[PDB]
Amino acid sequence: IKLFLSTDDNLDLSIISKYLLIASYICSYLEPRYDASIFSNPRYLQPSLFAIERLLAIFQAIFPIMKANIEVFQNLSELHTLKLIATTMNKNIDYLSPKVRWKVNVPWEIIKEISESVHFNISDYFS
Amino acid sequence: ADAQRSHYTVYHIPFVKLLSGKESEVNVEKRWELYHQLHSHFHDQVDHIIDNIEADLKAEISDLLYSRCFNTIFLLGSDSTTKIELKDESSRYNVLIELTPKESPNVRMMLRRSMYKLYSAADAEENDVSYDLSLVENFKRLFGKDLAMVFNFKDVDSINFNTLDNFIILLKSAFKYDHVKISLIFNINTNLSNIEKNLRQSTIRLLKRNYHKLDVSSNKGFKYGNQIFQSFLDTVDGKLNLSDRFVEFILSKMANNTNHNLQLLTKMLDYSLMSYFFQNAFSVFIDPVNVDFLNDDYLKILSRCPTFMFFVEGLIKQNRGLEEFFVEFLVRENPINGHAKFVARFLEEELNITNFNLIELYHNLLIGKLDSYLDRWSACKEYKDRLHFEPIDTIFQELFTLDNRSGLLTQSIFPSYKSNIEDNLLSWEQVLPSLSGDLDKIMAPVLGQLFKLYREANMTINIYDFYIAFRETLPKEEILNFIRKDPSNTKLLELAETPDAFDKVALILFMQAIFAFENMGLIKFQSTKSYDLVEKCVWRGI
Amino acid sequence: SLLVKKYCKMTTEEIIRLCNDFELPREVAYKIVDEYNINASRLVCPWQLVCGLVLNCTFIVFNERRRKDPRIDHFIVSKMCSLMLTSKVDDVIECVKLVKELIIGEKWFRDLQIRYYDEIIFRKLGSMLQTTNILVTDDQYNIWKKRIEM
Amino acid sequence: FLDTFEGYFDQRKIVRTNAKSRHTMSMAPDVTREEFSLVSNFFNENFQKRPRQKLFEIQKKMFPQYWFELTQGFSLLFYGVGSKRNFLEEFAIDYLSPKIAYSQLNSIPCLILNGYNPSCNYRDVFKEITDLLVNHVILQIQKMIDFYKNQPLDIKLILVVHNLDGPSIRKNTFQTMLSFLSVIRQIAIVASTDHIYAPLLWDNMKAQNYNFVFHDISNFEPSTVESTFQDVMKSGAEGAKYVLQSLTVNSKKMYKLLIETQMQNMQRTGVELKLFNHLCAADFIASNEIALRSMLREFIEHKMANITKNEIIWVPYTYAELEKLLKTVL
Amino acid sequence: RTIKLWLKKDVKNVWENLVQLDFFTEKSAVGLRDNATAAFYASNYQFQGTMIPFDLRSYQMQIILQELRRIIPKSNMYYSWTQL
DNA sequence: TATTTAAGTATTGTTTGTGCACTTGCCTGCAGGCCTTTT
DNA sequence: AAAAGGCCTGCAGGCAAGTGCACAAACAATACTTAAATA
Repeated sequence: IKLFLSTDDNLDLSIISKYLLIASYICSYLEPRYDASIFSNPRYLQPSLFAIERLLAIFQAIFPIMKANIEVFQNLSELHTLKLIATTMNKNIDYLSPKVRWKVNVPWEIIKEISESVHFNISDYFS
Repeated sequence: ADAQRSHYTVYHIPFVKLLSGKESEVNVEKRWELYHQLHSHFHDQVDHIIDNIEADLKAEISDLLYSRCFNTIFLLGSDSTTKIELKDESSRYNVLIELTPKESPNVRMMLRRSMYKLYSAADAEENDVSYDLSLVENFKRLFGKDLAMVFNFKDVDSINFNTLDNFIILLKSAFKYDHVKISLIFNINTNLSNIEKNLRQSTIRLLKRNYHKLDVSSNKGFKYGNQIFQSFLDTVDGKLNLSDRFVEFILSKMANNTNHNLQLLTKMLDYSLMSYFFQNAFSVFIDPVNVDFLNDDYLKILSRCPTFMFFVEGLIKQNRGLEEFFVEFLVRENPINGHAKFVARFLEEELNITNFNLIELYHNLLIGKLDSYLDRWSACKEYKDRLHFEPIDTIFQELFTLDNRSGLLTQSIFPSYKSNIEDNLLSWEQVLPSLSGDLDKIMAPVLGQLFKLYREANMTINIYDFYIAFRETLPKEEILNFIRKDPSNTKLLELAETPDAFDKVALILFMQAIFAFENMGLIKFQSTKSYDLVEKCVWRGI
Repeated sequence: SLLVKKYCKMTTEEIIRLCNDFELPREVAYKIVDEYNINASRLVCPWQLVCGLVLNCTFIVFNERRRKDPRIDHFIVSKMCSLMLTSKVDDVIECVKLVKELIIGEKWFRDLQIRYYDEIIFRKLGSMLQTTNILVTDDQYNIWKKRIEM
Repeated sequence: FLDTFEGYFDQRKIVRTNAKSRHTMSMAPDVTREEFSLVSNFFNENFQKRPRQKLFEIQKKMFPQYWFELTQGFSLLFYGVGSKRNFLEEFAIDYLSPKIAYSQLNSIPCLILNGYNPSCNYRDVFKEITDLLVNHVILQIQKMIDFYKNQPLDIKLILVVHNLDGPSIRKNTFQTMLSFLSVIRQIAIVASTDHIYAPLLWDNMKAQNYNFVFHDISNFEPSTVESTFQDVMKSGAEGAKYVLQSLTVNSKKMYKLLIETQMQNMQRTGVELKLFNHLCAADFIASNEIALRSMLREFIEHKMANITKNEIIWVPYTYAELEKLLKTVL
Repeated sequence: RTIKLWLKKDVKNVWENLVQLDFFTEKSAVGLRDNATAAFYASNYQFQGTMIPFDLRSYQMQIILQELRRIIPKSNMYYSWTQL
């Protein structure tokens, strides 16, 4: 009975890398004009583009008891290699350009299991 | 001139003297040779481990490659840096084709580059033909042997999925030749779930006929990482020990990396040994032969030890004697590194526990919490008292150890790159020495004063109002008196005679500091043909 | 003991009277009081920060009398024990070693050691020959060697 | 709030429209290019020259420590406030080249890379490496990594890349080209970053191959070499004087009447289309009415009389520097 | 008021089958170019719909609900959900 | 008969272009609330 | 005093001034294969 009820389908992330995807999901699905009232369905559409300094502000607030050293930028550069966060350019990208913005590139189901492993409430920010 | 051109080409020991400049010259020469003994012995075992990683990787791949569908092999955690060597079986020619995301711009260039390497490899072993699928079909009529193409897609996460999907369907038509077998190899660096949503339904079901998983990351099960940490402890057995703060900083840095954490561990282990042979003057007492070389300066340093102060404090509560007490107290091997090797070889052989790391196991033995780590597996319950060991706090143990406390290892490999720029610009009194002497002590520099007003501002700053704020801070009587102190330049005295001299000098220094801030990423301009508003992109503290 | 009390409502004339007992001028006394006003919260015991700040500036100001007479260091410790109603000598050493780390990177602490840069120039430059805060200072070991001889 | 994450959300409030200012570059004094360089070169060699020279002598003692890191395979990456051009050319030549050549027994050649120049291609840099060591560029470095592994550890080429934050170096095509060369134990990599987003360029796969070592050396350099590559002085005060000089005598009289009429009430909106024809009725300058298009298409090419019909024209130029233009044309 | 409710992992195959059958067109998509000049420039440029996942791709219906009610008989059980 | 590179096809790259998105000014549209009558 | 008749004024009806910013194509001139002169 297990061969007809289903199709049988077809056939280790870092701590800093896990928290960086959480702050990137907020900056890409929420307006930055009301950010001074929480830290101080939009998920059904395309995510919005944000800035680098806007991402580190929320990432530092949601991080448990940290300045922005080279370890934070190292996990952020690796987050773009795995195609987990999109930008404005595909080939020959310039990270030092001030006009190139960053945006999230993961669905809601993927970002839900990541926040559940670090015991972070990610569903209350959009309720 | 080289200063106006673009780019031009221009075609006994580094160990300084210690002991406050009173160290002899015979001690600096032996310190360079003593460091090379531990540097060559550590790299000899590391190079053997690196060569052993590719040895087991080439055997595991070949065991799954040869033992009407595609032979998909997913290499989870591979940075496309492994050289795959195929076998040389008779009556069958194997060709390994490596595809890179840079050399694959479209579908037409994917088949043309794959056919060039196939025709070049088959001709070098034993008439011009087209570079298309006709060569694969006519491979038996032009050579006489079978075909076994092994495609190795380098960096799958860096290539476009719209082009890779068309290449798999194009290669599916080669199954009706009864002599052509294609085996695809993917080097996934993220997850198996991210590469499935970017493909069509006809591609997932086709590759699922014979797909296998082969996870080989930099720390797959913490197996290769245990051999690197063990090699660093064998060369210091009985000579140098580790502290509780050094193992914590190692685990905090290796946890951030994933795809390349093995090379990062060797960088921290080699940097700690370099600072010990350059700062600590007690490195000459490691060898049992260079022990008699003692003086009045060496005895005054070992007396300022925190562990030695406790031993002399309890003796009174209950220079000849101090020399014999220091030499006859270093012959002990100190079982602090050999005990960790016995525990690591007892769980992997007897208990068959391979999902353990030697870095975290060594940190529990130093603080005395080994029972709080072995109980997480629920397997060595009866062997709790057998592997019980307590660290012995020996005297003068910090003079021959690798401990990080003053921020030396932090401000070297993993420093605060963003915080150092904002701290040195705002707090300029910590870098510049508080010793044209009147202007240097009454007027702030252009680089330091511009960062002060830049932080105390909103997101939208106006350049017309920022220049007035910077000009009001600089004195008028000290600026005009400093520019007139150069009587050799006749053009500097003519500009100062004009009434608008103070308004022109401040504008020149302001334009030089504004463009210097844009090259570093502090400010941001709006339009291109405007140059009227500036934004903020760097916040001090975050 | 006064160091075991948590959350003590200290006034403005308490730190002034405690600083006058150790013979301190008005210049170094106002800097200790101003340090408590900015750090009113984020603390466990207010007596641990006041005692650690007064004794830290005593060795810097009275540095000329400690080198000539070793009994000055042994006497300045027993005086603070009677005011804090404590009898353990380890609590005084543990209090002056925690406040010194928080005041090692300020502006008023730098000018006090100059009037009464060589070490801060190696930490920012990333030098491997900087003074590590692990071993005991050379000026501190000479005092303990003379205290056990009397 | 100013510091920490609380300072980011507090300094970005919604500014009202009436609270904003309307100050432009009209009230600021105008400067030329000749007086801009004379003052810059004077302040960079006399202002704080003693503290800058004393601080440079302190960092000079770290020269043997920098050479000790390059011999173990650790690449150097300097950073801080200001430029590090004078600190790299004085160390990688007057200290690194004589010490290496005298420890492995001519000097060691050093390839200086100009990262600040936007015209730094990836095919011209690799041409000098092959000629001194003896995508086809990436495949050539991969063949030299395994070949130099069996060779003994001996530094033969020093790579002194200047400014690791320019537009040419930040490209992904050039970054991976230099990281693969840094794995070779026989090539020394000495770079210098200036942007605040330096670690964002390299990831985990690039940091292991680079093996960079940070060294903060904030010398507060004014950066005079890299400042001559951008338009620092950046509608043409001095450029408009050369246009009227090359024109005829009658062409200068047409622009003189337009300036006097526009600068009469700076609140006059400007000179109307038919208003310019009324000036010709009192001064025989042009021919008739159809000849107005022959002179209107020439003034708009040199950016001197912009049109803004709500024909009322108005050039975006204040009357502060426009008064001096009447004396030159007179 | 029993139809087997399929999981989200099974509708992906049905979603991709309706796209190939000309039913779901991409939003603001040109499609087939006129001449061979515009066909080469469009292949070298990576569209935004290929980088985003399949569950966030904006699509368009090739047939409105008013036309589906006319080509569906009354015997089908899905006729009550075509009026809105 | 094969090294010499000019010039060739094939192809890269960033440039401005404009279709289209978004904010927030404004009374005025409108409805919860106040006043009046009454035991 | 309080529910029952009229009508006063807070909240926000509504969209257009204008900047914003993702879209597409020929754009500039990359790197590369080609053919032909040469010893």
